[PDB]
Amino acid sequence: MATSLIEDVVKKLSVYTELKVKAEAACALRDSLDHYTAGPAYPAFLKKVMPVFIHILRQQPVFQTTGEQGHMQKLRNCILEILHRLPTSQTPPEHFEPYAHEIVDLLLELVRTDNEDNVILCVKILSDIMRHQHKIMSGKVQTFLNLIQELFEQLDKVVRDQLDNTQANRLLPRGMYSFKVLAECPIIVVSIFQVHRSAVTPNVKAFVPLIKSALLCQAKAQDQAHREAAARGTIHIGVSPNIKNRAAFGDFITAQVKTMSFLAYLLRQYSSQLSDFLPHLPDIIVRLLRDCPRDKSSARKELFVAIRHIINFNFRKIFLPKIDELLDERTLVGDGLTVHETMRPLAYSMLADLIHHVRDQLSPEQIRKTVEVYTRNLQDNFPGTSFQTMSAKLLLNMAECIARLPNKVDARHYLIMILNAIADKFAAMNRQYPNAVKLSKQYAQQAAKNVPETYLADKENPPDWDEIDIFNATPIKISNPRDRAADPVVDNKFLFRNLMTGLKNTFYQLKSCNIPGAVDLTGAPAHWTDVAYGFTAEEVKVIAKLFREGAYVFRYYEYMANFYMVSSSKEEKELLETFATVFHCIDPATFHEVFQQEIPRLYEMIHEHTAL
Amino acid sequence: KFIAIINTINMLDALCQFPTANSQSWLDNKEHIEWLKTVGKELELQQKKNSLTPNLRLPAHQASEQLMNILTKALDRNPNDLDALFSLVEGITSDDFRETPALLSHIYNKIIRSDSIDFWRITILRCLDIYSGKTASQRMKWYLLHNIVNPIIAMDVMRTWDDPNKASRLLDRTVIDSINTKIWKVNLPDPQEDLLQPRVDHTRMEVLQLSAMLVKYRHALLQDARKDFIKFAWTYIRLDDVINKHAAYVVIGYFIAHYETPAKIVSQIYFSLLKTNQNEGRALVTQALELMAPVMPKRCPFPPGDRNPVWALAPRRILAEESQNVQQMTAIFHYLVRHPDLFYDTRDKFAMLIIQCLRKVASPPNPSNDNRKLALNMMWLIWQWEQRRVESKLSAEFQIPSVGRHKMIRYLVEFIAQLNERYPLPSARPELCKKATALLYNLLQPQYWGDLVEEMDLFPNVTDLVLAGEKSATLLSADPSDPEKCDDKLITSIINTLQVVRIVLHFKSDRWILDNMPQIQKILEKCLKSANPEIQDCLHMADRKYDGDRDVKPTIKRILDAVPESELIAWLSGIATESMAAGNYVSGINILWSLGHRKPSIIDQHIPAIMRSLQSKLARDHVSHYAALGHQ
Repeated sequence: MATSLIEDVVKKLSVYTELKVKAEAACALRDSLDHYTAGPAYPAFLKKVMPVFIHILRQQPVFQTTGEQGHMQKLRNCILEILHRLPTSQTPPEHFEPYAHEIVDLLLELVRTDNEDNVILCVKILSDIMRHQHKIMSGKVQTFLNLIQELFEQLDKVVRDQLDNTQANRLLPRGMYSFKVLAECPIIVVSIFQVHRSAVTPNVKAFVPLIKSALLCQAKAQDQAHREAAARGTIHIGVSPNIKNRAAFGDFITAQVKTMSFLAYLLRQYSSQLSDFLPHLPDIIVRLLRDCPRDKSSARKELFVAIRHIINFNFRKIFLPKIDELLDERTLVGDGLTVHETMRPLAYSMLADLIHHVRDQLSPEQIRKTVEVYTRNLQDNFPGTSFQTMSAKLLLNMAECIARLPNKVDARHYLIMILNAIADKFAAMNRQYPNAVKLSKQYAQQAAKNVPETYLADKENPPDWDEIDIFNATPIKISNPRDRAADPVVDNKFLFRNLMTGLKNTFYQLKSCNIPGAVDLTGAPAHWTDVAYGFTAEEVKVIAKLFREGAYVFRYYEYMANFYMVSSSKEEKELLETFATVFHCIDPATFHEVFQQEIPRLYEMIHEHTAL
Repeated sequence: KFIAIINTINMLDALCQFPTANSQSWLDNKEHIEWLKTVGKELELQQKKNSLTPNLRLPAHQASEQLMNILTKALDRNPNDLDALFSLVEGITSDDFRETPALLSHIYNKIIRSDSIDFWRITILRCLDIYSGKTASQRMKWYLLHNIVNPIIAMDVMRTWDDPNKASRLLDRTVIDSINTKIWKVNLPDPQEDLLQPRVDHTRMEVLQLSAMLVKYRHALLQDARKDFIKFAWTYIRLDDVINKHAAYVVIGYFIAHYETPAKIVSQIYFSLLKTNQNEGRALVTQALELMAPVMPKRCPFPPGDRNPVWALAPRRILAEESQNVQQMTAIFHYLVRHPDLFYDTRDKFAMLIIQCLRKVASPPNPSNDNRKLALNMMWLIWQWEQRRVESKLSAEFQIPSVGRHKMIRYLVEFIAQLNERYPLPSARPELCKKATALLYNLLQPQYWGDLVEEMDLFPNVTDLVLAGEKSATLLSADPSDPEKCDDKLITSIINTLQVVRIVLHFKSDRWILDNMPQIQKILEKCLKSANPEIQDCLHMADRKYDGDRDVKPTIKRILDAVPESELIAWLSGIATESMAAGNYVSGINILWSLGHRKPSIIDQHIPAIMRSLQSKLARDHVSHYAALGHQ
């Protein structure tokens, strides 16, 4: 404990080498506070360190960060860190309560006057003090509210200075003119609102114009780039090359998305006040999605969560005109590798939810584009199956709304296209059977071994690869299958079950699209009156391919009396019955001409899977 | 015109479905292929817009597939003509045609499976030439690297896994020099400005994958290019893309594990890896750390007699600095759990941290499975350290204070009590729990912390709230048939708590049990009267099969043996009498079994009740059921 005493006396008698030693000792004390944070000596250290910190902090701000300037900057930083790191909880034996006014006032003045690296820490410390020392402090929150309102007011002017009116040796701007500090405001404001509830009613009204103005802000270069792209008929995505400071633009976009998240949070209860601002919201959302730099994946994820939150509050009806724009992949995702590799399922799931909740008022073009996009999504080669299942279930749900279009030609075409997509997926699944079996066996053996896995060439593991594997044989792994704990056979069976269950509903919806008077039905059996009619030669091919590919996927479930449950299982038998039932719903002539052609291939297939 | 195009495509496709006629020679002509490509592009453009009559949509959709198949069939003849292949790939990656599995199915089975080291080097060199040029867009370069170059090298690696240190006759000096000069030696004048193009990150990832594969599988061939490889990998560290940055870290880790590097770079990379906070690319960070860790003692030697390595002090510093963010702590603990031997020496600066942070990692209210697993793994790491210490001593060592041991024991007891999975028992109606119980048993051994059990009570708060609580008492005393009073979680908690008290009492002394009898009676009276077979199974049964290779005596037998050769015997006899009177045979028969095994002289006054039960209910139902089965 002699080190602390000697450091304290040295600091007291103070009022490069000396400054270096003082800073080193102070930051070592900050590190070792863990051994001193708990105990009844907190008042002594607090009172013996407050005067020196107050005296030192009163000095003029320092912009330079070299030599003595950098040393004193680090000294101040690692001295201020104690207050945030200190356990300032509201516990009964708290000793910091009676001495908060002077310190919080000085910190507020510093925030008003200090630089970014200092003001950010100062506001964090102010928030942590606010969360705890509100018991006697509660008489001065008005100053903080006014300060944050002034920051929001001056956000526009600082943006104008940065863009319109515009490391060691760099001059540090004042904290009032930074975007990083601005982006931190919303969370602190939310925490302050949560803490106290007696000074909230007027502040919402005060902020509403400010948040509206903040969201309406825009940059001239990006605006003109968008306008010229629209004039050319295309869409501009990314950051305009004319921008001179890309980091500033990225921070500005981050602040904008943080403000959007704050608006979404406020919308939970005070939607009545934002009813005037609602109409322009989708345009701002689309512009933010288009303007987000491809490097900032976290900001895009936050924007996606904010969009989901706004959607779930039954404010979805205002998104209809922009659904067509939201369906483009350039606007939704962009060109970044991280986004395309990690966040595609989330974006497409939220878009699917929005579309499903509004399906009853979709124009034909929107239906066509959605069918195109999600048929493309179903055929994706994502490692898992949840993405494909989501796409398939959306298509199945949209079948009913497709069947209600005024034009029956388009409805029949779209339903046939969905059936074609399902047949293609069946063929793709058939292509992967041996690889799935091999991978299941290998994973079972690896799990049995129970040995830690090394990413090193090992002679005990010969590299067996085939058509499917050889294209994914590189060493770097983005996501290990071990964490997922997935077996390809099980996932394929799950997807197969879902698609087979949906087939019947799709066929039923198709049954009620017959073009009146297209084909004469003067005399038909009572068993053949409600079936689908009017297939051309190109649709019989789709039906035959559907049967051919579907029948061959039952290998995944691997004499015939089977009086007791043997060979096949109950699930397989019910799936087979469901598959067979689907073909009762078409023209008898089509049935004849399909199965006449298909019987020999079915005969061949039975020799490899006797349950057929 | 589009009807004519569709009909022509249909006829030409039909003409090539029976290749066993040597009639495919019309596919050798080039002008026909150019005309086909032109008409195909026209039709594809018409389909892209909705500018076709509604009568020709499906026919055109099928015509596109037929045309792609025709082009692939033409490509199949003369597989060595790479100009045709590159033109087709340019068309496909430029959004002019629609892809079909045939192109990849031909690339495989013609190029990748080629049975000649010739035509592999030429293909790789041509692909690298295209990549080096500034004309082949970005998707074409990615396609080539992903689908031709890397698979060829993988096939070469697979085909030469032989004992006699077989070399790679494919990877000659020319190939290595070309790769180095075209990728590694290329010091970009402004690579940060190269990002202005789209889709460049994917090809950057492809080149990173190629470099990583080379280092992993043919490390012996990079002796003259070690320096250039290090410079290239260090340069790629600056990319703004998270995935690219972590892939570069993985490449650096591979080189470090396979080559000698100055300790400064290794320490810098270690500090950068341990300081990462972004949740994205956690697996890449894990892979890099696993690659780097095993070679730390060799890469960063420390003076003999020193037990504070820099590579060991770095995690301590990061934990101290970033103790506020929970993700940092979780990541460092995940790293630490995997390497017990490495930190065996420096445990003196981590045991207390782990013990105090165990509560932080997992919270009583509702933690996730991963948090519970991590906490259990931390406790297992401490157990491994202690076991290693004791084994080394047997064949001034740092020891935890009694406060830490006490706190860890309380946390473990609460964790076991509040766990989700249920203890396996024979009476159960038709891993974490087993591991936790085994750890608890192992810790309390005499040579181990077992010396702390003398002053350890029965954890009054948890034991009371989970056994003597009114809700617990009424649920346990309720009818097992009713699902309303069959809350699975509560019964699981009771079973786990009973196992805990059994284990602790197994290690207690006779004097302590004798003195504290009334507390034990208060804690066990409610459960001893239960009609649930599983509670009685916990109380009376002790089987090696379900105890995980442990010899722990039943709690009832333990307390009965504690009695000198009393009040406990009379009290148990009273419970047995009151249970048998009401017809609750599950409790009475089990208690009487225990009592008789203790001292037979107590069953003389109970013989009539046992006989009455046998002739009334049990045997009657047994024989009646078997008679019914025979009749059926």
